[PDB]
Amino acid sequence: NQYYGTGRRKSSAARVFIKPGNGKIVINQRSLEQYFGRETARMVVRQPLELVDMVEKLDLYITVKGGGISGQAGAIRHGITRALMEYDESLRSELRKAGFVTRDARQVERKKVGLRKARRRPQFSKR
Amino acid sequence: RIRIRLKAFDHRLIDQATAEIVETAKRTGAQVRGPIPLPTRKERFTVLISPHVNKDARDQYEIRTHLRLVDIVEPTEKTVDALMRLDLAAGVDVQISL
Amino acid sequence: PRRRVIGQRKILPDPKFGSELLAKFVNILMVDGKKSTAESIVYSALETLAQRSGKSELEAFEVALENVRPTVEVKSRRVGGSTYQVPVEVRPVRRNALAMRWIVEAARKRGDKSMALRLANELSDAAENKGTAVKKREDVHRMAEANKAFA
Amino acid sequence: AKQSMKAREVKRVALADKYFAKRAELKAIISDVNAASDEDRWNAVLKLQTLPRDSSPSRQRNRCRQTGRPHGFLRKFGLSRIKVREAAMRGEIPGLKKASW
Amino acid sequence: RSLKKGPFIDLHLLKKVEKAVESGDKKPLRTWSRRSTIFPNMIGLTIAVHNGRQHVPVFVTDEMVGHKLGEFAPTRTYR
Amino acid sequence: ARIAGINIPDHKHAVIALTSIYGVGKTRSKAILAAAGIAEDVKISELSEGQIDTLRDEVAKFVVEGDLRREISMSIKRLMDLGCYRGLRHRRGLPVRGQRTKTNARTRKGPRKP
Amino acid sequence: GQKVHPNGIRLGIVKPWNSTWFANTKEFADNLDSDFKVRQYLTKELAKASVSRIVIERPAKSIRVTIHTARPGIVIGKKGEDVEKLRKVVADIAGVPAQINIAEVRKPELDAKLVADSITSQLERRVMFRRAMKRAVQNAMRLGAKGIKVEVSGRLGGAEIARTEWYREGRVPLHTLRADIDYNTSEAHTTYGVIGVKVWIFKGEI
RNA sequence: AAGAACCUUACCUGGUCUUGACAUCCACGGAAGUUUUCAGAGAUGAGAAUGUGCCUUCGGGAACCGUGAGACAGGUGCUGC
RNA sequence: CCGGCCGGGAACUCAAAGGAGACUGCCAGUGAUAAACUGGAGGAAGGUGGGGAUGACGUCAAGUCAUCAUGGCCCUUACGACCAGGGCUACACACGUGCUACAAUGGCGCAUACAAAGAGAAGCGACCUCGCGAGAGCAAGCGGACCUCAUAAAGUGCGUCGUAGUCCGGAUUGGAGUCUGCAACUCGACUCCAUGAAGUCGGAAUCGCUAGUAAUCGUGGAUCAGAAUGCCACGGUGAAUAC
Ligand SMILES: [Mg+2]
Ligand SMILES: [Mg+2]
Ligand SMILES: [Mg+2]
Ligand SMILES: [Mg+2]
Ligand SMILES: [Mg+2]
Ligand SMILES: [Mg+2]
Ligand SMILES: [Mg+2]
Ligand SMILES: [Mg+2]
Ligand SMILES: [Mg+2]
Ligand SMILES: [Mg+2]
Ligand SMILES: [Mg+2]
Ligand SMILES: [Mg+2]
Ligand SMILES: [Mg+2]
Repeated sequence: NQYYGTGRRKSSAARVFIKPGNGKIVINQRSLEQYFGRETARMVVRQPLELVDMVEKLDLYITVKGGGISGQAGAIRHGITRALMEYDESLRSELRKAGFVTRDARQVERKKVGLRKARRRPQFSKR
Repeated sequence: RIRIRLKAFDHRLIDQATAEIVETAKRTGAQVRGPIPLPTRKERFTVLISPHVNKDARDQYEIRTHLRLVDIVEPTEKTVDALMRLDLAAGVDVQISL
Repeated sequence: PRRRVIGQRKILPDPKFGSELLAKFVNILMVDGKKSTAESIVYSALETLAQRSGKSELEAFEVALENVRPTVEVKSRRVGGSTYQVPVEVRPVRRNALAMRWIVEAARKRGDKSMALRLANELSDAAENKGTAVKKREDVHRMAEANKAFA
Repeated sequence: AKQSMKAREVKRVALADKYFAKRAELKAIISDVNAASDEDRWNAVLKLQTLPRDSSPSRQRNRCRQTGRPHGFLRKFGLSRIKVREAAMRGEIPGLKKASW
Repeated sequence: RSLKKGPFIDLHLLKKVEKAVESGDKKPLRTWSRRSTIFPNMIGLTIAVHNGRQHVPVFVTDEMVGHKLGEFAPTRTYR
Repeated sequence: ARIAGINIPDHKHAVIALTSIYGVGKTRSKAILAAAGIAEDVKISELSEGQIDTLRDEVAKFVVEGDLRREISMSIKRLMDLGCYRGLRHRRGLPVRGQRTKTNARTRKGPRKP
Repeated sequence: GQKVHPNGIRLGIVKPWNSTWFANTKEFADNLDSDFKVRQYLTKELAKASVSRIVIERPAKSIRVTIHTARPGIVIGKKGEDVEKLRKVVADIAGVPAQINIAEVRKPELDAKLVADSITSQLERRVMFRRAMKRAVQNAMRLGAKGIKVEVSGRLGGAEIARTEWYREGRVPLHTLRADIDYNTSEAHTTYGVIGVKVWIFKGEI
């Protein structure tokens, strides 16, 4: 049928529908080649497809909004790892012993008052 | 048809404002679309805590404002008049829409 | 830290040809957080090296890194008062990274034209080890050996 | 904060209420691009000074209603930061708890 | 560089200048309206602009027309 | 490469090479090059003479080089003659647009030495 | 001063607000000001009636004042005519109308405002601050309270220097947010100047 | 100081006010207000027309406005040792 | 008319409530069979998960009597009051904190991608028109997850620039303007045109920072008629190192 997965690296919240079929990776109409397939980390969306082969096994209907380039991409990776539940834990044995499934929160720290940008102390002066 | 929208400050005060504005309507004339959450408006303030000098030290306050939709997709007569002179729940402002 | 026996972070392997070692190199080139431009320069520099040397990249960036790579270095370790230099073997993990740092630091000077050009050239001179970075390695060695009386 | 200053302030407020937001038409209307661009508009920028130096809202310093402090003001509350905190901690201002996100 | 529609003048100074020129030349005019521009019809009158504690007379000439009065009344003396 | 008062550059795109003329910056240079029909990508060395004159007739319309110079000399001097506040600042070698004089103003006030 | 205000830090959790009225972003400020008005006035009048607190709720464009006090009889007076008078003069500045509701408290020695104003009223009458402070603590703890600490500060006794002295009994955890702690400061004007008498009362674990 | 062109403003120069810009008390006269004019930097000074309400002890009212007399008012004046 | 634009759907995102979850709880080993510790498992999260709030007895007779309250003292035809104009913006100089730089991981031109948080009615002001531009005119919608401020910028593609004080830098000044406001001279912001300074990475010295932190990139708010490189806040990209 069709299997869903969420994932949401840094702010951005991807949604990864996945099905068996053609090797094309569609995302918000834009091809994976043209959404960010030319820039660096073009394959971080294709990472959870190494130990669990893709090639032509499954087509991906991915959607994403919010965050930025790499953040969106991370969200997509996570969303795929969550979407790969059709063969359950047997995939997660190697899928987890390689990261991927970890939510990896680490959001931006709020700016602290009196400071300048969360950690940067506004220049001490002895005298 | 009845676009009721009610907002407040204390969240768990409007919980029973909505539960009660929906009960005293949904039971006597039925129909409801439930308490639609809506985003909470959060105004923040960053006042200086010291009467003089000491810019570094500040308190930051906020005023959470919780909105709630009601919606009643039919102008039920036992309900449309159960809104007027049957509202109450002070501390919570409620604007009915036609 | 005073107590924290924390481990090393795990970086992502290079997006192009798999090489975590030089992805580590790219990181030590990323000015103002722009990993993109930096990595573009890395690549450009490695294509103009795969041509002028005939070697690939994982082997071209190899037979060049070993020539700028330190074996023993100094760092003062005073015992009971006097603070004289004490030569000690550099950990392998820090080893190569330190070598890459010297390479890039050299690429910040020796102003050819384009940054990619400069870095590529740097690796080129590291090939027959006559560049500025290999000189850095040499002097780091002079700090030891000639001052290796301390042990 | 100097009773004099408070007075000055309230006289400015009210006297400003008397004229403008009512007789702001002298410049908001007569001062426009049309046929009134002739001597009428000039008569306007003339008459605009017949009014007292105040009346204009750009002379309401807008102080605290309690202490009358000219600085550290919050248009949301109308109170000085010192007084808004001093009241907030007493549970005066509704829904004003300490933010901590 | 300001006020795109019509020059600015204070009424007591505008009318003072009108009545002055229409009556003929006399003596410097004590005005405080440094904010006011200088009309062409003001050429000749040596009105005295207030500086903050005195009044400096200035014989308005053919060039001192576009400038305002405050341009010709230096206040903060320096050494 | 000799139009107007001077302009003698080389191996530069027509626009930047016309910016070399005192009295005309970039935008005005584009105006010129559109008024001459010449593309703004070609270098003066590539630019034929028959076009050089057409540029000349166009740059003559705008006040440039020495004429502009004595226009500025006329302005600043006239200001110093009137004795207005701006000219008054001109004579004392201090900022005119009302800049902080207390600390900076090191361009107008001159180099820091005494 | 470096400690947070006990009441503010709990306004959301255990403690409630004194003012209870949602307002639009416009008439919020002005309304708040009228509030401050009716509060300062009402307090300046019913001061002899030993008022602990007032709750200014505002339903349906009509203001409603509540007065938690230890002496509801003095507040109302005979037949409750004082109630009426107050409804008049107070409703006037609040925008009108103003139904008021007095609220009795049979445990006055446990309200921080009441204890504070008590110690204060003793302090104006030349009585020794130690006898008053310790008296208050004593009566509080034996009346039924898990904790209480009082604190006086100023010229106290007519000294040339100011010295703060606090006396406590029981458990009073200011950091435990689930803890219900009463708190009130009250200036005590004397012949030698103002003497602050701030008091904490740990009423309960929750 | 989370924002000095005027105001803010506490400073300076000049022109001014004095129970006073802000509060209550008493006597006395006037609905309040609004339109507009002249002198002046303006403050203020001098007017000119209009309107002349809510309770009748109706020698008074509840506000509002002006002079009178003394209480006082007012101070971002000094001392955070 | 491919705009979730329309039916319709409540799955999914997000929204806001109510709950669940992590406790060294389980496992090994160590340790006085104690607390505890090192490791493993599972787990979204691992041992105070991240961050914030919360500041003990006191110390500094720290700071504020100019926010406010108040004891003294002092003025009280004045040190109180009103108004106009000036000043708080002066400048041989000295320091603190910032911003923009010195360039090619860069400037410039064209094309194009991806945010969160907000704010808003004597306010936000689409659309359309004219203006090189700031803006002006006309005038919807919106007290709002719907309407607006509002195109995020770095980035990415392509073209040019060749290491010169230069197509770097953008100060300074001239001219012409727009906007708010009674009024922009003293002393506003912004736009256009021209001008085009120092500066080639900084002596002695010194500061910040262990992660989504530093660095760099833009956005919004409060104050506010107008007036930020400041303050507060949001998101993008995103390290190095810790023996
Ligand atoms: Mg006072
Ligand atoms: Mg203002
Ligand atoms: Mg001023
Ligand atoms: Mg005087
Ligand atoms: Mg002290
Ligand atoms: Mg001291
Ligand atoms: Mg001091
Ligand atoms: Mg003044
Ligand atoms: Mg200053
Ligand atoms: Mg440029
Ligand atoms: Mg130079
Ligand atoms: Mg740390
Ligand atoms: Mg290490």
